[PDB]
Amino acid sequence: GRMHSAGKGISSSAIPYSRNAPAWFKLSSESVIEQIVKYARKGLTPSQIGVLLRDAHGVTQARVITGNKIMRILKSNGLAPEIPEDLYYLIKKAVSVRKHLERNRKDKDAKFRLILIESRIHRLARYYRTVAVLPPNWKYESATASALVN
Amino acid sequence: TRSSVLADALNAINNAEKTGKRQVLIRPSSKVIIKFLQVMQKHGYIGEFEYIDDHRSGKIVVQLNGRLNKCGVISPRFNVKIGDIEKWTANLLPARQFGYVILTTSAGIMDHEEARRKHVSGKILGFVY
Amino acid sequence: VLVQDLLHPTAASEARKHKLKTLVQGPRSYFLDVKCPGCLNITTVFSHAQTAVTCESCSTILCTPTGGKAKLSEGTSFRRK
Amino acid sequence: KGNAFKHKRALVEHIIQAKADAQREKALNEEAEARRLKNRAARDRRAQRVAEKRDALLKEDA
Amino acid sequence: PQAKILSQAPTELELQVAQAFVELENSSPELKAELRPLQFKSIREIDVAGGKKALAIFVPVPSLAGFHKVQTKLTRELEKKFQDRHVIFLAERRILPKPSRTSRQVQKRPRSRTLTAVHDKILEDLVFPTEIVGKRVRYLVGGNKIQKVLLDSKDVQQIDYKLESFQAVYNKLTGKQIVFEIPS
RNA sequence: UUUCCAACGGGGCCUUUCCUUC
Ligand SMILES: [Mg+2]
Ligand SMILES: [Mg+2]
Ligand SMILES: [Mg+2]
Ligand SMILES: [Mg+2]
Ligand SMILES: [Mg+2]
Ligand SMILES: [Mg+2]
Ligand SMILES: [Mg+2]
Ligand SMILES: [Zn+2]
Repeated sequence: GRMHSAGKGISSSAIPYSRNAPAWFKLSSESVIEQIVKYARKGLTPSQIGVLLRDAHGVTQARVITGNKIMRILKSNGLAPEIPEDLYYLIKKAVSVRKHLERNRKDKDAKFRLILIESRIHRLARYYRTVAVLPPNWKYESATASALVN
Repeated sequence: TRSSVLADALNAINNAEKTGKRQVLIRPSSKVIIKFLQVMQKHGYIGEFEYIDDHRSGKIVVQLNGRLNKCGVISPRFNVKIGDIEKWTANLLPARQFGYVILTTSAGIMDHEEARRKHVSGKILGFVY
Repeated sequence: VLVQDLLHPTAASEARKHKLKTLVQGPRSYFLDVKCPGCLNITTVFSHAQTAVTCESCSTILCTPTGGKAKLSEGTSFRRK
Repeated sequence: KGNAFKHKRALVEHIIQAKADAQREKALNEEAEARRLKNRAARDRRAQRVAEKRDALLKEDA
Repeated sequence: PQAKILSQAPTELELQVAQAFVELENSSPELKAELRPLQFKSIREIDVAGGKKALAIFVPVPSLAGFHKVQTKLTRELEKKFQDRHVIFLAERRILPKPSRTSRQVQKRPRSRTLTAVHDKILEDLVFPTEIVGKRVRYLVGGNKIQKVLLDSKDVQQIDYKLESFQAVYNKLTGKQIVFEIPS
């Protein structure tokens, strides 16, 4: 566990055995799919959507109430971003990492950290390349990635 | 990361009997875990095991008795040509008279005697005695 | 120890274990319905907050986040379900 | 300004073939976007007649 | 409105119950018009613990959405209006085969068309709005298999008597034994 | 030698079931 450090720490969400229900939940497939699409037009990521909707509204999970995961919804309604949002925060970080090495080159730990992050990015992409969510030949690079995330 | 789960069971098995326990909680099980334990409980080396359903891959509680010296798993599943079943029994089994090498053949998971009668061959899986 | 019923473990001991370490795992967080008597209808909230929740109309508060369960702000009521 | 153009004749033939792969790129992105848009009719039409026959084999048996 | 709701030519019970719906139909606005859109394909009759044979109604399964909205009120009038009978609502599902080697490629297969997923919707249909909160399977030292299907809490009254019919109902469909249980 | 007896394999049927196709 934890490829990129030594921590073995187990943490995660515990899914309820209940694949239907709350049943104290009312609403409807129409109600959330509209709450979903109305946030995803506001700029929110499929993670912050199920995040905000879980605490502010009742949504335990949007896959029990609606038959599809918060990403497949954004896709069929045409909100699906160019790059996955995991892969996006990675590239977004490496940018804020590399930006800091350019301003201070005397930090080697950073130079280390930048290696780990980039090592992750390139391997994630390589998967997304295999099942064709990214174009075969899609690659990360330091020049185009600063622009790519912004 | 977990590699052969068949072995992560037969291990929690071989650590219950020696420690003297009458039962164990094995995880995740499998189609093949079930069919190992089935050829096992069939010759009596264990009692009844009960598939519990987590919503993911499963657990099992196996009630075992006393009679099982070792139930082993052969990690590379070697190709056994039906001359070589003899040599697989002659190696890891305590005698000719009992004990069972359990392989996989096209005809499904079974012990090497039910192989010798049905006359099919295949990839070895493990053994029990 | 040396024989026990694993299939049918005590709910006393089962309630103490970790949420991954129960027989079939289940979450230990809950949901609740909160009131601010100024507003006549309730919002459903998640026991563990993160995002600091507000009710339907007015801008007030409900809870504030921490590591664990949401800390509800001052005079409030919570039914659980 | 770099090399890879050996003379006029090549530079043209490059340009010749660059506008040809920019059309095959345009024509395929218009025609397969005609495949998507116009199968969205056959979804709204076949979802209509199960919503039109939904009130039709309801109302007419009254 | 007699054989319309039948959705098939035969037979007798399918008529009787088809007649039974229409006797529950004209009660005017909320006791009809939400009961009319529903239909059923067929009915089968099989035995039960109470000596009262079971009446199992098949459903095309778009339609389990509305039937579930009624159900309890309906199966209360069906077991009353047709009594000495146990009335349950099953949904007809496809069950596609697992392709063989020598077999030639067909359209792929969804997993909800799979023999095992189907029998796991059968147990989900035979029981109703209580829930299924867990499962187990004992493999008896005889080599037998017996499925312990655990149920929930509230409203559970409605199937209380219906326990030993589902086991039989499901054993006429499948070839596998069922038992139930509740919390402690 | 059939009948009885169990035993061990083989094959084929029905159950929502390609074993391609006229
Ligand atoms: Mg770990
Ligand atoms: Mg590592
Ligand atoms: Mg964490
Ligand atoms: Mg495997
Ligand atoms: Mg183990
Ligand atoms: Mg399993
Ligand atoms: Mg023991
Ligand atoms: Zn408020």
